[PDB]
Order: sequence, then structure tokens, then C-alpha cells
Amino acid sequence: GCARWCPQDSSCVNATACRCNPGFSSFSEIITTPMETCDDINECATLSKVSCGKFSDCWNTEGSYDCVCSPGYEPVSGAKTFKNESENTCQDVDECSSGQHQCDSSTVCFNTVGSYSCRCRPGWKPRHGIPNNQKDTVCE
Ligand SMILES: C[As](C)(=O)[O-]
Ligand SMILES: [Ca+2]
Ligand SMILES: [Ca+2]
Repeated sequence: GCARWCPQDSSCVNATACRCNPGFSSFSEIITTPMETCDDINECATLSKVSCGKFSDCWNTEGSYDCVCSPGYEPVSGAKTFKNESENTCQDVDECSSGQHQCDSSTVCFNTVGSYSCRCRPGWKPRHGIPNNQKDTVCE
């Protein structure tokens, strides 16, 4: 059988009951009424569950979730999206060597984990207001 009144995001279990689809939850384990709702589980809140690993972030979605390397980090496996630690290959991006940085020609790019900084070349001095060791740094 298959109850046809099954609420959204749930699938029939028999002729008089339904079950929330994987990724959703309901108040009762078994839906026996069309008034019951199947709500999205936030996999990123349960701090209990394992992590995405280092340099990553958990992003919740309606019906699922995704792990992504944080800004300043990129996956060596080309896999922009992953599910667990084991799939984590987020390494830091070297904006200086990759020439992706945007330091004033008057400065020298210095790479850091997750970011990067522009420093004053020796014998040079920072312009006014703006300080050194920064992405907006400028020297004269
Ligand atoms: C993509 As949907 C509205 O079936 O959760
Ligand atoms: Ca979710
Ligand atoms: Ca970096």
C-alpha cells in the first residue's frame, strides 16, 4: 500500500503511515496524519557529530549539508564540496607565489594561513594613515 496524503518531504511506509525522507525529521518517528510536518535536519548544528576537518566550514541545506574549504583555502583534490573529514583536502592558497594577491607594486607579498599580507620592501616606508603588513598597505 501507499498512503497518498503523505506530507511534503516524506514518503509512504504503508497504507496508513509515512516516513520523513532522509535529511528531514518529524515530531513522531511515524507520520500517521497529513497535518504532521517533515522538517529539515541541520547537520551543521550537531557539534557532536564529526567535523569537516581543518580549514573547512559546514553549510546546511534543505535536505542535506555540505563541507567546503574556508576562504583562503582550496581543495587539492579539486573537490570543492565534500561530506566528511576523510574527504577533506583543504590546503592554504599561496597568494604570493600564485600571483593572485593584489599588493601595491610598492610592497612585497607575504603569505599567511587563510590570508596574506603586503609588506614594505627594505629601505621603504609605509605611506600615510595606512599601516604595514596589510592587504591595503602602501609604501614610499
Ligand atoms: C528541493 As525540495 C523543495 O524537494 O526540498
Ligand atoms: Ca540540512
Ligand atoms: Ca594564504
